[PDB]
Amino acid sequence: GYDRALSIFSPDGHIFQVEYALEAVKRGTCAVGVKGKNCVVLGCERRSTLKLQDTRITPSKVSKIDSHVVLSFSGLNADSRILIEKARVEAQSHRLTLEDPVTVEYLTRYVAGVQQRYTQSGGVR
Amino acid sequence: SDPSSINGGIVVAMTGKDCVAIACDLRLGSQSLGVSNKFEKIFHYGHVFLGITGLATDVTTLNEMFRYKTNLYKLKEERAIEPETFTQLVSSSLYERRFGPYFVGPVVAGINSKSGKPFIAGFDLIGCIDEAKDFIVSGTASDQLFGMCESLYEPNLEPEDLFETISQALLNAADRDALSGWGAVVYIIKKDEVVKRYLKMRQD
Amino acid sequence: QFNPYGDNGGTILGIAGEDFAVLAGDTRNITDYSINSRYEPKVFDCGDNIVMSANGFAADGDALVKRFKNSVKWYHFDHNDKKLSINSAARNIQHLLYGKRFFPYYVHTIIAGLDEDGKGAVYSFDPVGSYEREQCRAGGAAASLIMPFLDNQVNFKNQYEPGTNGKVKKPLKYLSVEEVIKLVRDSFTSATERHIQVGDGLEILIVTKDGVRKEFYELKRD
Amino acid sequence: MDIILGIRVQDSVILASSKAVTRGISVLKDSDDKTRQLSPHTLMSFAGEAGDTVQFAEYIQANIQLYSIREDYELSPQAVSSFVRQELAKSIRSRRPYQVNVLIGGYDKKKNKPELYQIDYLGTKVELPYGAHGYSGFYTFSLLDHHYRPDMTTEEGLDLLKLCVQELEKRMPMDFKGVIVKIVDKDGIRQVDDF
Amino acid sequence: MDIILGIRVQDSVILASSKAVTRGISVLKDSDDKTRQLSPHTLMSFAGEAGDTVQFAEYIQANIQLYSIREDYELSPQAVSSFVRQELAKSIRSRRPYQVNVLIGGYDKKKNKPELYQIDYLGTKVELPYGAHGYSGFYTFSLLDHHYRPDMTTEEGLDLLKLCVQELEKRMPMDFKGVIVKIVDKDGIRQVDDF
Amino acid sequence: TQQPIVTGTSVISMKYDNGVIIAADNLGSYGSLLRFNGVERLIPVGDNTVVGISGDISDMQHIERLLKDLVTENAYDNPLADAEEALEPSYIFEYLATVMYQRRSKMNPLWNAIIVAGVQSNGDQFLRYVNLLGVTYSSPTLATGFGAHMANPLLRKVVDRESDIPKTTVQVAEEAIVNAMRVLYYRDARSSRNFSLAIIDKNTGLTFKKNLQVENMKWDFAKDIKGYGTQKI
Amino acid sequence: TTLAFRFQGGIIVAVDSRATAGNWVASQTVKKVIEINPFLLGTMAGGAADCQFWETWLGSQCRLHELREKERISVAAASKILSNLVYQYKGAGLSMGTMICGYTRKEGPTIYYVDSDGTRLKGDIFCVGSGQTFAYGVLDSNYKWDLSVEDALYLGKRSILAAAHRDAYSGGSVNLYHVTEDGWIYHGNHDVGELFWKVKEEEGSFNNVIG
Amino acid sequence: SIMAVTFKDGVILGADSRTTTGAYIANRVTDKLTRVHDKIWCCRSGSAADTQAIADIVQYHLELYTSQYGTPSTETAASVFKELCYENKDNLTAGIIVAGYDDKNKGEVYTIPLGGSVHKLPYAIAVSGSTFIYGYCDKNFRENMSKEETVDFIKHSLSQAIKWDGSSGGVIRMVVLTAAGVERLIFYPDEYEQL
Amino acid sequence: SIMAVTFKDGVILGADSRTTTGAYIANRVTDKLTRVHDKIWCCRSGSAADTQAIADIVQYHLELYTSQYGTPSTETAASVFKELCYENKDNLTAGIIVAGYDDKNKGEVYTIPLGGSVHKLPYAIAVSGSTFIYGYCDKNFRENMSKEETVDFIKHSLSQAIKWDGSSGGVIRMVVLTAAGVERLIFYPDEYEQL
Amino acid sequence: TIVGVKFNNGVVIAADTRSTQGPIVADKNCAKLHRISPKIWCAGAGTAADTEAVTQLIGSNIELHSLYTSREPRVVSALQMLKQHLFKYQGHIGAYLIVAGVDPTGSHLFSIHAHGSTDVGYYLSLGSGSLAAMAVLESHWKQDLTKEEAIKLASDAIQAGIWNDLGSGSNVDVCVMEIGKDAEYLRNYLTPNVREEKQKSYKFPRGTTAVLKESIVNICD
Ligand SMILES: [Cl-]
Ligand SMILES: [Cl-]
Ligand SMILES: [Mg+2]
Ligand SMILES: [Mg+2]
Ligand SMILES: [Mg+2]
Repeated sequence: GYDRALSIFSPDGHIFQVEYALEAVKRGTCAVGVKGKNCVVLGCERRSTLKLQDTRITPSKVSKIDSHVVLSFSGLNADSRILIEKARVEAQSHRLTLEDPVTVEYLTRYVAGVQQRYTQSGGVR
Repeated sequence: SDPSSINGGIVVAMTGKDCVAIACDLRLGSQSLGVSNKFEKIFHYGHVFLGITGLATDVTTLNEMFRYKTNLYKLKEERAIEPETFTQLVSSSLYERRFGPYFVGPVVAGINSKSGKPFIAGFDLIGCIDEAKDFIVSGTASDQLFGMCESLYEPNLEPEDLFETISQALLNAADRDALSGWGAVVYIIKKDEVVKRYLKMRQD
Repeated sequence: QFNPYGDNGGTILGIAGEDFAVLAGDTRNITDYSINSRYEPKVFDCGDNIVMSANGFAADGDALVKRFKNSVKWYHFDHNDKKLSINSAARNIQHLLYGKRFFPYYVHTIIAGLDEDGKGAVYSFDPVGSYEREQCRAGGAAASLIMPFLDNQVNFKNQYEPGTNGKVKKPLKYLSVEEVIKLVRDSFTSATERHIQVGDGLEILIVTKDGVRKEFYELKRD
Repeated sequence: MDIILGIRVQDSVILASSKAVTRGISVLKDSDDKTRQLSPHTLMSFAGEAGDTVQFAEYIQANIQLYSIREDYELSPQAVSSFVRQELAKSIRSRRPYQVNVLIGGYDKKKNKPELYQIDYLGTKVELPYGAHGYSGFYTFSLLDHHYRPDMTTEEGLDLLKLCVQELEKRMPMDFKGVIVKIVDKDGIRQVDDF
Repeated sequence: MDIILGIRVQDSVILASSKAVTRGISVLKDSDDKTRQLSPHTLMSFAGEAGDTVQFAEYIQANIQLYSIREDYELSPQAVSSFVRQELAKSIRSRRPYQVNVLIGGYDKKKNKPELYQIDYLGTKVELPYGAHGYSGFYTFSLLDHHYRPDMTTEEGLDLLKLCVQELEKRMPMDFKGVIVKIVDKDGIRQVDDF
Repeated sequence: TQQPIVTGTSVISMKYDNGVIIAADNLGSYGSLLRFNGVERLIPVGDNTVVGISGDISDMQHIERLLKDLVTENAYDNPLADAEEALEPSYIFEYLATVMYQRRSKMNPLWNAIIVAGVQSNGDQFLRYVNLLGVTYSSPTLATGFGAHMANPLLRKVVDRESDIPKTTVQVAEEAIVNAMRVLYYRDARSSRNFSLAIIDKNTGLTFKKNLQVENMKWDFAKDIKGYGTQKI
Repeated sequence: TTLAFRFQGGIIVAVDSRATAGNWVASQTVKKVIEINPFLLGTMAGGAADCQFWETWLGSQCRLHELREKERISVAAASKILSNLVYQYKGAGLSMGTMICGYTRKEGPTIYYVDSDGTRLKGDIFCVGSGQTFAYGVLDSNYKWDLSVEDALYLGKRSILAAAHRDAYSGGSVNLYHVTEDGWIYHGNHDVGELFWKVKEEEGSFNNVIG
Repeated sequence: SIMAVTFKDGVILGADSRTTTGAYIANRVTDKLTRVHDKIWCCRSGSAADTQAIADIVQYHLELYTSQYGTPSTETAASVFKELCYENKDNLTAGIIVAGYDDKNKGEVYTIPLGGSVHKLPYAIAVSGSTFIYGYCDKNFRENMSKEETVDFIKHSLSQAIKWDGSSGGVIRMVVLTAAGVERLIFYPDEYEQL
Repeated sequence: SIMAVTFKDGVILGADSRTTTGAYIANRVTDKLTRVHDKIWCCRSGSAADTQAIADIVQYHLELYTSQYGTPSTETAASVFKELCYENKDNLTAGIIVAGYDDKNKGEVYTIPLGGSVHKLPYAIAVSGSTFIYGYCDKNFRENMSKEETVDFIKHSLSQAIKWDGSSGGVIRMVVLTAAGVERLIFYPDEYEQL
Repeated sequence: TIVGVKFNNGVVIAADTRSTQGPIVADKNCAKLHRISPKIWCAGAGTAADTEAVTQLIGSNIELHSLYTSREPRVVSALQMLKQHLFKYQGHIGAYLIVAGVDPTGSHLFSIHAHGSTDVGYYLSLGSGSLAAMAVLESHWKQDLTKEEAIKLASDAIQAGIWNDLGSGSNVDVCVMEIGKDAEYLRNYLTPNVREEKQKSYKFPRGTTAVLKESIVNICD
């Protein structure tokens, strides 16, 4: 298999591939999260340069991971689908083994773990 | 499906100074299930004592058979049968069923009324005689009894001492066998008196 | 069809005192009705004041002792020459045995030594690694002959105080090393008489804070 | 043929016997009486191999009824149990053995004492304050060991039996369709109409 | 795990499942629910080898719940039954096959029609107005071939189920400790509290 | 899992004051007792060890090659291969013992009984046994198959215990071994008259004797034996 | 013989201490309750090694859960770790009958039956082992939800004693535990030898036994 | 290994002296040549017990025959052997060679193999497991041979068989049946091995 | 029946021509003599399939050996045969005799029996079910025999094996390996039967 | 371990004294030397009940035969009667016997297999220790043995069995049958396996055992 170390250290102690990934996020459409006393709200920007869009079928920016947890994002749309799928699978896997839905903290810790693994695995960005 | 270890139970016999002792547990089970805690395995025909371990139906049947045979012996001979002679009768009667045997481990104990000599003997299920000076063991905890007897036993014990030795031999053997216990009886046999003692033991 | 197991006979005996522990074994190795050796030791000093015996199938017993001795060596390397406590050894041997749960070692395992408070310890294992600490354990061919005797003479089971109507039990107490070796010697001479696979020689390993001492005694050779 | 219980109280013997007859996956009958009156003061309940049970029970009944006529005398429960044991002890080394287990409950008019005998298909006889055959004993014996008292009355003995039947109806996999209960005392044999 | 019944009426599907769990000669539990909700309008009852039943049921439940989240859409009963059949059809040529039999009762919101599917451990799927697994079918199939009518209501369907359960309680050797009944209609899945 | 086809019979050995003796007949037994001759079952490894093998001949020839292979390997980058770092009986045995046990644990055993006879570097006599189960034991006398039943009892009269070894001379031990080989010829259907005997002596080195024959056999009394009881002629 | 039952005062767990090899009584001092954590208990029934090893491994898995999630594991989750493990080994010959008993705020007092066939059951009463039928007879007859702690403890002890007597493969001594909101509490080791005669004298039961 | 050869003056019977249980030689000086009459002998192969029982019965029949009807023929002796072997073939494993001398018929050889059939031959040889050879050096055997030739022929034939067998071994025994009388010959390994 | 005999000028290989399935002769003109190299041949016994598969692989190994290292020794050919037979002994039933001629070593004979062992002999004979005889007329075989002697010796030996064995039959084939080259001989029944 | 050894003027048979059920020693001093007739003795291996029963039945029938014929019984009669009985039961009676005796014909030594085969020999051995015993016999037996030589050889052959065979042990029993003399039966001829003194005495203090009930048993009429 393709083994090459793409995420490596630079003389100044930075990992450029991880930092260039943050640049892709900065390019992404804006996403905001505000939590109140008895609710959380997720606001998401949609760039208006795309008219003749079918808003019915177009992938929505906010994704349900389970019936009680939602995930929004900024950055590469194609990449977001892989994290959402892995998260949705882990949500059902947790219910199956622990007989309880995931805490928001646990689902976060899992997604963050996946993102971390792709910063020191060979062959992946 | 091993007839000798369905009902379970043990017999041990020992010789002392001018006395013999024979003892048994009181358990009758159907494999794991304990059924009766009052199933005595020691019978007497006059002054000759017979213990029988093994399949309980054959224990009952052989008791009824040796009562029959010794009753007729006494009527014809006009005297009670002696241990040495009774041993030969048990042997004869078992080997008669050579190819359809009684699933039993009989033990003979008693004092010869003429010579006063303490006598014990054991048999396999087809009637091979094991004549022994020291002790005889039978049943599901025979291995355990052999170990207890071979270490505890010494020759020419007095009746009161022999009681303690055989009692401790049985109790400690029964407590290491699942299919033995649920009470115990010890017969101390002197020339012209016989004491029968029920032992207190753990009921598990 | 090839049968990978055999029975090499022999019997072993562990007894824990107050400030000592003994592990005894006969020195006879057999197959069926033949004597292989009259002197083949199966009680071993493993280091760290632990004595061990794996009685049953000699090949599996040799293999397990070899693997445990090696486990002690690598415990020293990996944990700065730390002494392997008898409780830690016992847990390690559970894992060695359960490792082969679906192709077991046909041995009854006994280890003896001192616990971390300096008190005599004996641990006994089944073939697949269930274990428990006892003051008294016999293993192998003549276990059924020796064990009820030890119940009576060590743990004073079924003995009551004379005159108390069988209400007051004979009080438990620690035996001296001298009194324990007597019970071991009498246990084995008794087993030699009534078990064809037991005899030839008796090797006792005694474990105190001072170390591991050996005693040998002849048994009947028939 | 599954559940047969027996309790000997102060002045009587109580036999409880399951009503269900099951052949294959269907329950053919729910009112079967697994008992024969051997003599006016001796009752025998039975369970085992189909056919053998009734054939054995009726054979014993005929032999005891024959003895009663010949001697104009009721054979003691001890005597009846000894006869029944010997018949089963013959059976076990036969070409085709009777696979039948029995309880014999009787009132001995000479001793004025109730007697319960438990005999298995091998001819293994035992006298008990309470008894059962097959898997019945596994649940009921612990209960009897605990609640049974030797000087109990017939009403007390019936209440202790209800407790046994309730435990069996809870923890037993088969529906044995309840029990027929029969009391054996000095006045003879009567059936408890409602249980 | 023994009795699982299903009846599809006009506007709903009724699943009846025995409450008893028996291990050896003891009844461990008398309140066991042998069903998993696959989706809000699809229920699956199951019976077979111990462990395999629940392990298989929960595995299917997880996969359908995953599809529901991914597509934000409820899979049709026909689609769920086809998925379940394929999983069992894989199992039968596995190293160790799942020995599980299932009924899938669902209300299709697109067709506004109740649907009952019967799948055995081999992956033998069939759509039926009424179904059962194991020995329960031996007594209820012919009983339902007589009393079943296609335009029956939920109340009519529950009365016809009572007749099936009564027949089973009479003629079946085991005590299955009654049934939990669940109705699947346009409004979702509810349990009949008293039966 | 296998079944042995062509097999070698008993190997017998004992210790004496200054070394060990090992012997084995030169016969390969077939299926229904059928005989074949010309088989050497004594493998000399170096000049301090002889390995006697019984059981499957094919598995014996495999073990023979392993031992030849082992000697070659020990010589590799070893200046002291013919001195201090030479192969010892204890090393050769432990290798074979390891192989036998891991083969039985893979359920593909070498169907053999092996005795390793030799003298160690410090002059200590080495005698140890290993078989297809990987079971190992040592004794002043060791024998396999029929030898265990018939040779051991004869050899144990000469050396019953360890203390008897210093009192036993090579002349006595060789006589005992040669007598034991004749008894096996009398009573073992898979034995042969021709045998090989090897002596490993600390003072005199390894002596290997081939094409030995059983001599001074008693058959004369056979003429007097007639019928199976009542026959007089 | 092992039982665990739920009542007003929490959970009662009672076990015997006998271990057998065929008809040979190997030990009378076996500990058939694994202590896992201060609010979790596990019983042992079947293969001694299988129960002891995998229930010691369950205590390790439960410790890891609490390190990772900073919270004690639920009885439901702990029971399912063990049941999911044995299901992987199904058909390999593992022999286990066991109860996972504990209290957590979110579940309350909970008992789970788990066996080597992969069965996982939640219930108020369970009895596991060769003596389970003898224990069930006593428990079911005298079980009330509103039993006092003192009476519940005695009933569990009494139910094991009944099984120890009638079952050949059960005996030695009775080990008693009580599980509440504050955790599990040991109620001592009662030798059947001494206990039987005390119970017979005080209770006036066991009339089958020669006085 | 047993063989019987007819020559000019009569017939010679030869065999080995080895009896085996598994690989253990029970008897290394066995007499496999048995007298059923003064000048009627047989070679025994198969079960030692079976051949002895048969040989003893045949000897009884010929002793009784001689008392009533005088000296019996070799054919008569063969017939008695066959009758016992054929009628009891199910329970027997005996292979027998019968050799006898008449003044009328001279030397005759009959073989009764495992079947229980009878065959009259000039010579016969059996090796391994009662296995008769049809050819066995047909150009090495000629009719009307000499005593020494015959002795040399049998000595060689049996030596070859002992070289390749394991069942066969020990000494070679021969019995010479002629008008002169009965002679018993024995050859020790050291003589016969160097051939 | 197959045999290989070393003589003065080289070695001769001999075998029968009969292949059997049960009692049916599948091939009565079988060539049991196989070329693995110009002057290295073998005799095949046991499974026809197994011996052919092995003989084909050995021929491949010796062809490859010859390409790299030049003409291989008879010992090398025997070693390759043994390696295949020993390592695959569980799945194989092949008995092989290897005969070859070197100008250095002259005639050599190696036998690989069912075990998978290797033996170097002056001559070898295998008869019946791959059964190799140890002595086989040891005083009939001498070292440095003539070609005519060696052909007569093998012809006689095989003809005697065909007389008592049904497995062996048809023609006798021989292959003569010498410095001169390879000669193929055939002897028809009418020649070899009258011996 | 049982052996028979023929000497100049008679035959000697010897046996060990160990009885076993599986690996357990049932009897440490059982007698395997049986009297068929006053000068015809038998050594038995295999099923202990079978060897005793078959020896007593033939012994009984031989005694009745001796009375009827008014002659001392012959060993061939005991041999013929035993083999025909054992053959009838097709090995189901597991008796392996060494039959030796002196009668008017002379001194005889025979062995009988359980299936009914018999052999003749100058020296024989049977049982689990037969191979250990036979090794000693093959090593030391010679023609024209004296009685003292024959007893030594027989007891040495038994000793080989006792030490090297797990099935054999305890003491050595010998019976010597010489022509023109009474057969001498040397029970416990050798006792090389005496139990050593026990380290401790396990005699209990009286009252140690708990007693529920006591009663006097009436054994009189
Ligand atoms: Cl014979
Ligand atoms: Cl071909
Ligand atoms: Mg007990
Ligand atoms: Mg011994
Ligand atoms: Mg009964």
